[PDB]
Amino acid sequence: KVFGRCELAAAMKRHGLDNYRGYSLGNWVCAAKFESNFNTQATNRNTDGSTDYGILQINSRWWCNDGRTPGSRNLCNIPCSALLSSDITASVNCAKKIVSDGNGMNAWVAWRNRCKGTDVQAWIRGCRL
Ligand code: NA
Repeated sequence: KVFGRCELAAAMKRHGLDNYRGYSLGNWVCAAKFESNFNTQATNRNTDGSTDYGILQINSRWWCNDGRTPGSRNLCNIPCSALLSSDITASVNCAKKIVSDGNGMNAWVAWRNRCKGTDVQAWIRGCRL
């Protein structure tokens, strides 16, 4: 499923992400924009055998199990296929676990490079939240 920007903003707010661990809602929408272009089916297969899954491109080396990544952990304790759903709930719950560590949203390189330090509120501007 390909969310609209404002549709995803509303859904992330309803899933409790506004100011979660200090990151305002627009951070999360911006991260989804540059990780997956709001596509819950997005995948990115890396040549180390790991894969990034879903709207927030959550990687199978650390966070989810896909059974195809050697030496991997499953720290969100979920199958990676749960990250491909039209319901963003599993991606959001794993995202909350990832962002609660020392590096915060720096775990998302796209967020680090295209969002951090910018006026991220622009990503929720005009959305009737
Ligand atoms: Na894994």
